[PDB]
Amino acid sequence: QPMIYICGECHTENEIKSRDPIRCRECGYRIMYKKRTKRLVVFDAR
Amino acid sequence: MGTKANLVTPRNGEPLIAAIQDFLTGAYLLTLKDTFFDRAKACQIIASILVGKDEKIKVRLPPPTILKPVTLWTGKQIFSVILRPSDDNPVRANLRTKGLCANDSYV
Amino acid sequence: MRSRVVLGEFGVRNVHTTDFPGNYSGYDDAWDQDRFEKNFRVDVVHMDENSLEFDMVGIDAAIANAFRRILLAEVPTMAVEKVLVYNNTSIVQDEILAHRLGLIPIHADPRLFEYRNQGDEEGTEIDTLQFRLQVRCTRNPHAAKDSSDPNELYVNHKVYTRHMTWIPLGNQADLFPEGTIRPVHDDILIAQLRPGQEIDLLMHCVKGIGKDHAKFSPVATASYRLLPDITLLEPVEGEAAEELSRCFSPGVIEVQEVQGKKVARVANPRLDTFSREIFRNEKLKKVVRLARVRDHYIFSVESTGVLPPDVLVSEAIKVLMGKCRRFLD
Amino acid sequence: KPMVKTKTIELIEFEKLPAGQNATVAVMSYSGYDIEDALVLNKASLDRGFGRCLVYKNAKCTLKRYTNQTFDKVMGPMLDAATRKPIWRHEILDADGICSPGEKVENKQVLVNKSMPTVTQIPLEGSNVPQQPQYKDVPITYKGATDSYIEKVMISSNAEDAFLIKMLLRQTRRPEIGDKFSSRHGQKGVCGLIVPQEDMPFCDSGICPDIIMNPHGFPSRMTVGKLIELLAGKAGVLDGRFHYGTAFGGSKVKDVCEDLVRHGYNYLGKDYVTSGITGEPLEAYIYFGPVYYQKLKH
Amino acid sequence: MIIPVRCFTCGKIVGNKWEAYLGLLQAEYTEGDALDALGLKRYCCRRMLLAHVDLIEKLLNYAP
Amino acid sequence: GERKTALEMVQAAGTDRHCVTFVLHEEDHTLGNSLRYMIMKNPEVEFCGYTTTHPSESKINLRIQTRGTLPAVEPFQRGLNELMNVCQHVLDKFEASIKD
Repeated sequence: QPMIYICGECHTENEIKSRDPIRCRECGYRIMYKKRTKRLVVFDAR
Repeated sequence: MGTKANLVTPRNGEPLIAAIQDFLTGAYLLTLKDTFFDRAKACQIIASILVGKDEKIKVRLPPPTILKPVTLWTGKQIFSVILRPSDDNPVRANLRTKGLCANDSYV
Repeated sequence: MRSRVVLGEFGVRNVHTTDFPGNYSGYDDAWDQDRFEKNFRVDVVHMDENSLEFDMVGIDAAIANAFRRILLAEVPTMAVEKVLVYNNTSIVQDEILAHRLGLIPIHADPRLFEYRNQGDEEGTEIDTLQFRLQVRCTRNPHAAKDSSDPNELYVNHKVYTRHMTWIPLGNQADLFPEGTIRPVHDDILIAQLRPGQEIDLLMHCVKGIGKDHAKFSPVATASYRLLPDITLLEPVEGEAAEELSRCFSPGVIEVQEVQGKKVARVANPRLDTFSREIFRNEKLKKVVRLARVRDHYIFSVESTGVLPPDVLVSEAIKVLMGKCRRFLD
Repeated sequence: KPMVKTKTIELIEFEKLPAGQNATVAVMSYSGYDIEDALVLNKASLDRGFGRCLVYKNAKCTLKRYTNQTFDKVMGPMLDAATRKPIWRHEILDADGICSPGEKVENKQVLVNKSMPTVTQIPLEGSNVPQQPQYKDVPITYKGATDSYIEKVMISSNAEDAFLIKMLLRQTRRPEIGDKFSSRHGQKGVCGLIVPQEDMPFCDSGICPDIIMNPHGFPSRMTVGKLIELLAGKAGVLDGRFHYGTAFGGSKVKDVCEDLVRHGYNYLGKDYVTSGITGEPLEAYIYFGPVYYQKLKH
Repeated sequence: MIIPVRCFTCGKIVGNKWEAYLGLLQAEYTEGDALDALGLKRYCCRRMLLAHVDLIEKLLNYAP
Repeated sequence: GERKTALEMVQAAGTDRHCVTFVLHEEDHTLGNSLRYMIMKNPEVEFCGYTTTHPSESKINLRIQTRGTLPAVEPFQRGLNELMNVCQHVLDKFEASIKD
């Protein structure tokens, strides 16, 4: 249900679930970079 | 093997513990006949015998070893400073020549 | 002798401030005000926007270095200590950007806040000047002049410290934020951005002291000179003036006459950052004598925008008051 | 960039990609920690960013496939109990248990898990029931005693669906007492102390060291290729130049000395420092100028 | 990768001074004199600009 | 208010107040040597003695050691009050010079 699948070769998102290997829309491009998330990570600024 | 192992070896008969480096030259420079100090330079004294754990007795303030127009503390008995459990010692034959030859030997 | 330092070709003599009662058989000043508030004075030099300079006259080294060390990192100022994260899409990230921002000087007076004990957001009541940073970059949409500079195809291709919009906590809204809340500099390259990236943050501007993490220093130039007083002995009047005006720094020694040969003695013996070639003419060095004097510990403080340097030096000299009388009961 | 460079540093092209910070430096003996090639590196320059690190590492969740039974569909923790949704087992993964691009995953949390049914069905006519209720889950968790930050997540899958999970576990371990330095002269000291800004000596202008060496690595190693690099640093910046000392050529000591003269220093580039600790001039002058300290691994 | 906002051993602020040299290297002073019209009168910040490699541009050339 | 700071240490006090090591907590060279200065500047003290013994600079064991008769609280406070007067008179002469 999420869309966390960017492709450094197809700037578009699928998250086609399991038993569908990777293929970025219309291509192989099996090089998914996965999006970051929305938690308010805290950094000591030192 | 904590207090007798360190300083005395049977393989050589020579100490292993020693001023590795700059302690050698820092202490040397102290000993140099030039260096004249201040009673205000009782500061550096006090990391030694007025100092960290297990040394805070007094120190007998080696006397004012000049009384000129300008009182001053020579550099040696600023090295030779401790004032708990008085002791006695002797030495000689440092690394220099012989004869009062700008003396850096027979301490 | 007694506060005339000497600068031999090999090493500096006369340097310990050897005037304490009972360390000189002249007389030593059981020291305070009457002999000390008469000799003391604070000249001023050039005063200006972020750089200040002045010449205290009559201190000795300990209190002067106490100032120096307090101005550097024993005086508090407003600077970020934490960075909340919202959609940090950008390039290198999360600890440099965190610390980049950690290094940006915010411009709120550090005398209308207090320290921060463990509170709600670690604390959210008085201290948290909270800064919002919402920078978006995209494609400048009218660039028929295709394949041009980044400055012309992008939009806010960089993240300057002018996008640091301030967020109000109902506490502050009426006292400071009329315009005296922005960071000092509206131009700092925090992180370049290329189409499709954004940044969004929250910037917890805690109090702090310089010892903690020196990003709390207000000052840059807290280190100084004594003051040189370069002498002359039966001078080298004539054409030697060329030598004793290129050895010393370019304004230091005048060159006045030729008939009245007059290698023109000292003109400005404070402009010389001691290049000291003069021991290598080998025929002059035995005329000049170099002497930085122990009275005038010439200061020159410069800030980082957080406060005017006068405010910083006054704050330091009063924090020494605080320290000295916090152990005096 | 290097700042006393060699005509062969350019030809490599790897002076567009320099490997070490370019550090202000004194030659100074602080107090018994410097001694056998050790370095009193001041803080307030570690603080201002002298010598970060960005140690990455790599976890590869080689998500196999098997002939009869299948890893194929079986991805996804997130039991989602009450405490840490569910627990420091599966606290920080994600909706799909795979990724977490930016969260300080800590000390043996889960970076990725997978129920691991590999051969729980016997390939022959064995047990019938193991049609994937027999997962002995095999977590992929490990880490060291500090927070990483998952920075990239990769589903890199070759033509066989043998799912990798490549991951950028970045750990910005900025220096501390013990870290490794080199010098460009086989002079590999270590951070003895880490002094604060206010205690380091300041010349007269306002410059206080980043690094400190003590002049005890030289006279018995005889790297005199370092008492000179600090001449063509401080003469190349004080003038804007960008100097060369190249093998069997270079730039001699005389022109550099005259450059230091022109912008106000010694022939020898030996500054006239006062001491922070007490506040009055060092008795013997103090070498300075830029070095190029590399920051090693290990 | 990016410009140190502070001269690691000085204190002075720096990051404000890289989009002036790329406009003062084309008024075409000598680098040693593009870094005198902006304030840097010490070792430190002269290092922190003369020595730095703006990998920002070349890296961002292919960021996505 | 110096209850958890000035941990004096006369235990085997040769003179009644001899080994008087004000272990000034949370302290650096800054006050340390300025105090050390003013203390050392009285013709009844023999050590100003300031030496931070720890690696971390928080406990400056100023080991003032007077000439035997006095306590050492008396100089300690003379010096602290003298530094009070000195720094306040410095500020008085200073901020009235910003009008230049």
